[PDB]
Amino acid sequence: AVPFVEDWDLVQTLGEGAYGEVQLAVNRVTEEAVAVKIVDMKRAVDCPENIKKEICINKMLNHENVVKFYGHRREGNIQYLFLEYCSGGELFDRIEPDIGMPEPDAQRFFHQLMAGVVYLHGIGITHRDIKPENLLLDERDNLKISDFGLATVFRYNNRERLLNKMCGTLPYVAPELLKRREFHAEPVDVWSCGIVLTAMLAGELPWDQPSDSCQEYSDWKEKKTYLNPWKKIDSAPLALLHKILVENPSARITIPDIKKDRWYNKPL
Ligand SMILES: N#Cc1ncc2nc1OCCCCCOc1cc(NCc3ccncc3)c(Cl)cc1NC(=O)N2
Repeated sequence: AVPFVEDWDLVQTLGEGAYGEVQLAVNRVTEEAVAVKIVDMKRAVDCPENIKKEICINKMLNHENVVKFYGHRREGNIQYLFLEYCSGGELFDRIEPDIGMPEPDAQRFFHQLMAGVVYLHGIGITHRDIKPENLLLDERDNLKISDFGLATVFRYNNRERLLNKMCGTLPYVAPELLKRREFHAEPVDVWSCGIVLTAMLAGELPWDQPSDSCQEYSDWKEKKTYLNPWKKIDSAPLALLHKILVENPSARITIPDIKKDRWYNKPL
């Protein structure tokens, strides 16, 4: 018998798209603040097995570089996923178009990203859509991974399953998802962390998509690093990007090896 907090007022929009939106919410009492993803389960096909799968995965999660799940309310047919509020905003907005950000800052964000991904992969979960818009800064300006709407489980019982499904955001997607039927999930997330890195350091994405029909991508395979955005990236992290942006997912650097990378371990 103690009523007053858990009734949230939708204070303002944060980022709306085609599924509802996200609202900063404040408890009418505790004054607690949270992010609320609004989503109407309209019909039954692109939801009954979409938003539900997202809640399922959010419950498994618990790491400091992963946005927190505080429950959900499915009263009628509208879904409210109470999620951790990160007043720092999206990593996207700290990237100065065509400039990026101070290398030290990028290195710190990359470490937190790697810690988050290391965490996820360890519990057999793959995000499948890592990008600056999905990476948020909390009140301390520390990076946390969010939106697991496209995420899934690939390992468990100590057994790894292979993927084949083609999802994600083009510019940030790995080539195997465009030329292979099946593929390991971990290598894809790493590839995407590599694109985020490029963006933080260069303030621009390398290509529109990873295909030989894309010049920018072809130039990369040909080592034309005198071309943007590479020319804007110091040789140390560029050397790491060379290890991450490898077409053959079997020859791609693993996370345990990125942590052994010089630039990665460099005191900046
Ligand atoms: N799935 C999922 C998910 N879980 C937790 C959160 N967002 C999610 O959604 C991620 C895509 C959301 C778009 C980014 O949202 C946001 C946008 C802005 N800036 C808005 C702003 C404030 C002041 N001036 C300019 C812009 C802020 Cl300050 C926070 C969030 N997001 C959150 O606090 N939490």
